Amino acid sequence: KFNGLTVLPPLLTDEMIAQYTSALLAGTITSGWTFGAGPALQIPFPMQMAYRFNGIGVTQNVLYENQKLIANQFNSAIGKIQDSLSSTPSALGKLQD
Amino acid sequence: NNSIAIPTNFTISVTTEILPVSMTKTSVDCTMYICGDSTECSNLLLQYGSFCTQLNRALTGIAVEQDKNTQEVFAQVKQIYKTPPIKDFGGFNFSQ
Amino acid sequence: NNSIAIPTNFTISVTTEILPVSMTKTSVDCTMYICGDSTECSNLLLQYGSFCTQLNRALTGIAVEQDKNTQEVFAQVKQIYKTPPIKDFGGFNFSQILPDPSKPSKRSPIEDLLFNKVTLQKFNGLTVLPPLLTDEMIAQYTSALLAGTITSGWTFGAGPALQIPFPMQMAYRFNGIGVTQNVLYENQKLIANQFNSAIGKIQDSLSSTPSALGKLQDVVNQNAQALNTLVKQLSSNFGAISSVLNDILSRLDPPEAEVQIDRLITGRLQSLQTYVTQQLIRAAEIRASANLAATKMSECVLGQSKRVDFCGKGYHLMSFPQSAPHGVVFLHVTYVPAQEKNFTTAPAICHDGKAHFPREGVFVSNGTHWFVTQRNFYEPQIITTDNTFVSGNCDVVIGIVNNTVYDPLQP
Amino acid sequence: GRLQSLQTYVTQQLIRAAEIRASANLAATKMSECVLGQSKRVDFCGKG
Amino acid sequence: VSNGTHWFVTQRNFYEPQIITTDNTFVSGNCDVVIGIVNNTVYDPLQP
Amino acid sequence: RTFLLKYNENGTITDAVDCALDPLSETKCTLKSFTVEKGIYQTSNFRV
Amino acid sequence: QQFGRDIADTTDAVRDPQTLEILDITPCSFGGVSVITPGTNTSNQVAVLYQDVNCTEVNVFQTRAGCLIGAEHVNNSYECDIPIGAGICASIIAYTMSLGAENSVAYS
Ligand SMILES: *[C@@H]1O[C@H](CO)[C@@H](O)[C@H](O)[C@H]1NC(C)=O
Ligand SMILES: *[C@@H]1O[C@H](CO)[C@@H](O)[C@H](O)[C@H]1NC(C)=O
Repeated sequence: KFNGLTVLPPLLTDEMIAQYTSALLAGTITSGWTFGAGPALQIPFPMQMAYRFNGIGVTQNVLYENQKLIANQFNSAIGKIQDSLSSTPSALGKLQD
Repeated sequence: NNSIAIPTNFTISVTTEILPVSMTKTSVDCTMYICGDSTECSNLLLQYGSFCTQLNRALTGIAVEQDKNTQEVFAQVKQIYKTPPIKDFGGFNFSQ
Repeated sequence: NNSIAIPTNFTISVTTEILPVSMTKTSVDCTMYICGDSTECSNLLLQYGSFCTQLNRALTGIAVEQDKNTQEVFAQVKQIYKTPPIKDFGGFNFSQILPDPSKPSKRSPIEDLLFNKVTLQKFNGLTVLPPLLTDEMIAQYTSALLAGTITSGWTFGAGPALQIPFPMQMAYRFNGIGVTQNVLYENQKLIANQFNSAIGKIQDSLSSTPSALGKLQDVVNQNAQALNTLVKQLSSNFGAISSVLNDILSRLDPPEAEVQIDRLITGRLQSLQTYVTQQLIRAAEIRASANLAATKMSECVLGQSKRVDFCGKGYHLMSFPQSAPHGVVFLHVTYVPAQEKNFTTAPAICHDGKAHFPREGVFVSNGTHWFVTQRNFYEPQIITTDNTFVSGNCDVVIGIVNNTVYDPLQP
Repeated sequence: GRLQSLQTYVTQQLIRAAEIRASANLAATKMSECVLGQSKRVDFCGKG
Repeated sequence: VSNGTHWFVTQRNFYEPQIITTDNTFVSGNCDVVIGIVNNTVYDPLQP
Repeated sequence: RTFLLKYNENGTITDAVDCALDPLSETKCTLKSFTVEKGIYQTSNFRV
Repeated sequence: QQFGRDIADTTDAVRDPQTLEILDITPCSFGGVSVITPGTNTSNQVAVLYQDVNCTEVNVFQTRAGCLIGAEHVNNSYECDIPIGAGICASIIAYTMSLGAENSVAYS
């Protein structure tokens, strides 16, 4: 705190921002994109992933025949992301800047 | 003209994109900052006029804009959705 | 893991999106503001060089930028399209959004309400250049866009306007969001009634909510406040013996009057530069808003947008443009899912050792029978080889249920 | 001198705030078209 | 589309008329719900 | 009078423009160029 | 009260001595002078636009943008080539801009 300087606290606290991110994650995992368009329509996550595959031009059978491999790749990528974000300095450099 | 390459397999990758949404809401009072606890400097400042009330308004606009930026980026959901108690996602792991 | 929720109904909602596209094209002068009618003051200003020329050039640039913003946002049609004389649109009502002959300014009731919702300087060397596109001409551009959308869908945006039946255009817009065309035709009267009711509610929402037009009034007030503070800064002394230039020039000898005049010129030029810089920042904000409005006019009005929330909450069907003072109001007609029911769902169905997956929509079970239905509307259909495709066996899919697939060739 | 310094700091903050607003607008568009939905636009939500 | 004597099914962005068949058209509901429809023969390829 | 003089590579004044002669010459003086392209140009201010 | 002040410290009015009448002081007419030119290469012909000036201070045409001389006002509209303002664009002829050719689609 200096002479003539003050820092107003943000209206949204980090915990409330984390609650917003948690709500968005819950909606994306449970209702896919339906919660964005309107009421949250529950859908099995493999079925939502299959429709996203259909959306990117790959038939939904491709995920179902490879559901275990796809889940294994997804888990490996998510775990690798934490390691990449922890072992790489300046990865959050944009916020630090 | 008669050859195409078609992928027989795929990799599901995850990419991290970091985007700043807000900055520190710093407020500076002109009368305290340029004229420290003295009246005569404040009287000399009043000849300058609305320069620093304009500066205070600009800082206030920046702070309000930062609050609006954070709200627009994160408050895109009318209701707070809650994750199901069981993590039965067909083998996808979201614990991280 | 085996339950889906599918809406058995839908609602046609209309959302108002107000975007400022321009501001008052204000401009100031080197001497009439900084100096007044004083030759000695102008000679002292000339020692500061082309500072005021830079300020005037910047203000001229922002005025031309406001003109360009309006032209880019509204002039997106090569030719003015005129609505057909008869309003045979399959029940859909556009009287609230089409221009009316009774109004001389040729403005739709929503547009006229928008102008009457907002409420509205040039005596101290200031000037407010008139906009290149007048109120009537911006309204004519908006009317042309409305006629093009209601008569050709998005084909007029792509190129030559192709005549389209509006119920059929709305049916293909329904097909565009993953809902089969038949659902609109079976429910055309219900959709038209919902559409008309939402359009009627739009007038009530605009006229009964204060600050609804605040996004435009805010910029208008900010420009007015900036001009008011700039002309109030002339009353400031900036440490000089008096704010008025004439009296201090008259009552002071040349070698101290010039010092006082220089102090006033430094203060007034700093005020003008601060105002010009703040106007440039506000012009950048309005330029971004106008770019967003032009992008919304191209994606939502000139066509159908598949990016969610870009043209209002819900599945965007189409939209209407409306003129507003220094702004545009978009009436986004969107499809929102309605009462929904959960259904036991399976990723694939095992028949004769073969896994069948739905070509479109998903498999659902109401308890005893399985059907294939579109995701956005509950229209159950008997499982057939026509709407399902077979790949692999039943031992690979994690979720498999047993049901009979009916191929019409066998009966 | 101090008022000129404060005006400069306010101007620098305003330009930085505009850049942060542009970043936040991009983040909101990414949240809508990548998280709330699926984007067909290439490289808007990552490679691939 | 109807050129004035016969009905056909064509892509919207190019005029390539084709006979109405069961493979390019899907049946939904009945004729007493859809508004503004006309009668025609849907040639079933399997029938001949 | 204010005059816009065009110097050549030798340094001789090959051409001149009288700013107060007529609005076109005043426009040439304002743009600091003998040839002006099609467009609107604010040159000075008329006040009574 | 001897003189009237409008918002932002402007001398809007003053009561005169020996008459007590209140006289409104409207600032003397002032405005920028814009030059309409097709380019010196094309032609030396020039039109003059006095911004926010009534056609009462020295072919003429009075527009919302001000008093424009040297260009003939023409009723029929063309695509804009030189900007003037107030929906008007510009021998030199001044015309109201035509936003686009009229095309009514035969809806059915
Ligand atoms: C595809 O690649 C994955 C590793 O990313 C591997 O486990 C899998 O066996 C591969 N499948 C085929 C068909 O090559
Ligand atoms: C996800 O991984 C974590 C740690 O690797 C593990 O504790 C957890 O059980 C996993 N999730 C499930 C559903 O097994």
